[PDB]
Amino acid sequence: APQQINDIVHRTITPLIEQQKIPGMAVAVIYQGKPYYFTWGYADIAKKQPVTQQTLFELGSVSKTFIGVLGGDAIARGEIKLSDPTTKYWPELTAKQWNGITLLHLATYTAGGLPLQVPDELLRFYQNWQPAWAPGTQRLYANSSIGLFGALAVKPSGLSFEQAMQTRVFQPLKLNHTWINVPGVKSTIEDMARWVQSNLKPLDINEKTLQQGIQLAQSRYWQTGDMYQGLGWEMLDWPVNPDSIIIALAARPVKAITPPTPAVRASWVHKTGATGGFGSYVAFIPEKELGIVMLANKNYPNPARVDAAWQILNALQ
Repeated sequence: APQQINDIVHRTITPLIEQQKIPGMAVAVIYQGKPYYFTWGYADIAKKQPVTQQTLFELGSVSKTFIGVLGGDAIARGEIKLSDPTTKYWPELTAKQWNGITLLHLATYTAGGLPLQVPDELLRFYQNWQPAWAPGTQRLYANSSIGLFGALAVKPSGLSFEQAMQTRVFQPLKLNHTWINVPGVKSTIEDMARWVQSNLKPLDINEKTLQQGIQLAQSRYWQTGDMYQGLGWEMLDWPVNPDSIIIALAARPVKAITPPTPAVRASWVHKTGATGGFGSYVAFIPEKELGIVMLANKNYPNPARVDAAWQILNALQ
């Protein structure tokens, strides 16, 4: 690796691993469209199996980006529109509320207060669930929302969510060691590097609908403060300071972006695994052809991920 990448990575990540007591981590820095790999500590922490470029990590909430891109791909295939009501794809949902709730609302956590997790205690739950606010006014980060989006998004495909993901996203992007097991995602630093490159430069992707799908996942649908909501991905205008980038449930009023702004290449585009309890983090700046994946098992505080990522990307940019 270039000395600059070498320097910034070790100068940044080692202090992170020791301050947070992280047992194992893999990092990929993509610089000018090329990945450079780094590993520390253990996958099997107890039995001391070292992290390698092929170590599988559970992505946790970073999984949502794959759902966002599969959704985008389905839009590009003419299969769904985000303005379609939820009841077009799940008619069993015969409630006062669900009319007026669109796929857009599900994909972007703006349905009106669907919960972060499906309660420990589905068709029963969803029918009974009533919205705290009108659809499309407040963003509340929710698995029960984007998880429902994904199940409905693949109804026109003639494939299970698992098959659609594998054949429309994993295979075309040659993500050979990436798995979903659906009755989310585990992957390797090599595959995640490739995932970052694909989202950094959709124009090198030859599958036409996927290229458009990746691009649609970075459209700006809602704005709250300095952040813009994509499909899975979240974005901020670049340059930004780490402080502006960054402790449970936050339901936030959003401004509708009508029509959604096409992917702005001058963006800090990112997703954290942190709100699910997973140590993964991805960020990239399309216009700089620059990105980073940080995979870990230990769920360390999210502000530390951003600081480290920003350190590295700011140095290289």
